[PDB]
Amino acid sequence: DIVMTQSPDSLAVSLGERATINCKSSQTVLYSSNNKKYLAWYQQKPGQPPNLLIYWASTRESGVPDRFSGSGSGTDFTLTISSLQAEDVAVYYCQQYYSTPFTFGPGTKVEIKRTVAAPSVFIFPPSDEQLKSGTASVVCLLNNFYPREAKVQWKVDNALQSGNSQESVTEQDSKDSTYSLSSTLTLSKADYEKHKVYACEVTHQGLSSPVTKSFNRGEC
Amino acid sequence: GTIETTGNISAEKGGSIILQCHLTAQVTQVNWEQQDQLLAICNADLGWHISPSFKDRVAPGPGLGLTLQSLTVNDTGEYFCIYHTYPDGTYTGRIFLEV
Amino acid sequence: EVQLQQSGPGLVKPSQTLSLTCAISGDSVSSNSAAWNWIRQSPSRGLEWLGKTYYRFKWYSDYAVSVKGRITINPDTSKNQFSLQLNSVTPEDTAVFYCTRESTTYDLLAGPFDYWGQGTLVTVSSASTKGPSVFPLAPSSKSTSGGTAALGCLVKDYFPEPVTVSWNSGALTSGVHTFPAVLQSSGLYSLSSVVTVPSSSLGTQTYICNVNHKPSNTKVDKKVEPK
Repeated sequence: DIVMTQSPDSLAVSLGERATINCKSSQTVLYSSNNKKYLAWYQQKPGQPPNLLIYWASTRESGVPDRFSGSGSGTDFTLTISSLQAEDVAVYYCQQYYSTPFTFGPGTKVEIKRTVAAPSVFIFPPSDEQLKSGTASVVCLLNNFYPREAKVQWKVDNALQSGNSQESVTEQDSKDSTYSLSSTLTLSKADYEKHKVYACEVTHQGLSSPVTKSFNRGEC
Repeated sequence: GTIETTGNISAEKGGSIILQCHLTAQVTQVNWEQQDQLLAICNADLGWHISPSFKDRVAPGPGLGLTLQSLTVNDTGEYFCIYHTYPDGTYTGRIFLEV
Repeated sequence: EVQLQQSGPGLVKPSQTLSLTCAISGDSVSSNSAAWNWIRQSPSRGLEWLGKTYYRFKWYSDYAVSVKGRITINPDTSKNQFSLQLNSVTPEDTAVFYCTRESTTYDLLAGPFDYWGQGTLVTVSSASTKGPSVFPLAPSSKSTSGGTAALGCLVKDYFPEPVTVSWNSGALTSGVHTFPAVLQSSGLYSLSSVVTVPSSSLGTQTYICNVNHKPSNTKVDKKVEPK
């Protein structure tokens, strides 16, 4: 089978600057009789299917903007975005439609380099509806920050917690190019009622020193 | 009707083999097949088209014939040249290849 | 334009068969300028072609070697749709299954995938379906006066994925962050959906998250209020 490879795993480019991603097939996808390269490029934004950008290595699909273009030939291909926009953040794939099975590349995550943005930290105690059911989830939200690297620590009566928390991160925003993260500490009702102070300590590049959001169990 | 195939022919491994077929009515499209898989399509108004499974070793032969390059022991079997004609309908021909 | 609507269950028990359909609108199944493909996607294997069905002057099918013997992609001319049937399903088959149109206008036997269906997340598990418990993430009483406040909904203990979350029946879209779900120790999923809103509007404007878990036919509306 034709194996497709993509040289940059990820690429971070400033807003308005050029982004070129490379693709390679193990065999030539150029058919001599019609002088066509059986190669396509797709854009896949988080949570939605891939969209066709380019086919025949250089032909732009109807409706896709002029900033996207394809070049390179035979085996080595290149997708270029002349001026990267906020909405262009996605994983971009190359594919050969020359021989069966039709194969795709591993993908290249294209992201935006922007100014450092500190998160807005919010702590949420468990609801009385949830405590009634027997569980206590304490959620710490870090809203709209850049870069993605962020450390969130949980402390119950100033004791660092381990193995009882899970974190989730959104993909880079299509308008402001920031990330958001939620860390959820889960305890039993009995354990939640054994302690008073619940703190979330956040360390980020945009903060000169860590920010701690906390509350005392029982109306604070 | 008219069914005139090349016949039960043979060739050695590594070489190539030509598949001939001859048909009274307007031929719209000729479909070539390796048993059940489609090899190629020769449309009267849109020309020769090769399946992605065979672009690497199948080229259009003389007339409405085909050329199967880089032979292997797995290419032994039945081969069909389907003739989709108007108003006479479809006419098929069988060709057995040994290697 | 061409529109492809996918349907069929996502949850399949191991050894049992997965069956999905891709209804076509804006084109025919017997089109000489098209092939009807099934592609799957998982973080482990990336994008992988599974098979196709196309009609030139006879119906043909081509399948990937990784699924031959289990896979069947048959068309329905009367309903204008094409099916996918994967027998003897294992945990390795867990993936997002996309149906797609291959545009074979220039080369009648090859072309790119110009239109794709929304995707169906297929989970291979013996576990039963479970609807979510939705709890509020109330805005803090120490919010910035004349600033912004955060509020949300914790969608806990549901199975399989996905859940959809909207705010005020889909009116509130600005500043919303529905995080991807995490699989908990219990084997059930959990996610938070947060929204940053003006702090001054917390007294007047009501906020309600609308959660829909289609696998178990669960629809939970939850009002998020201060205190």
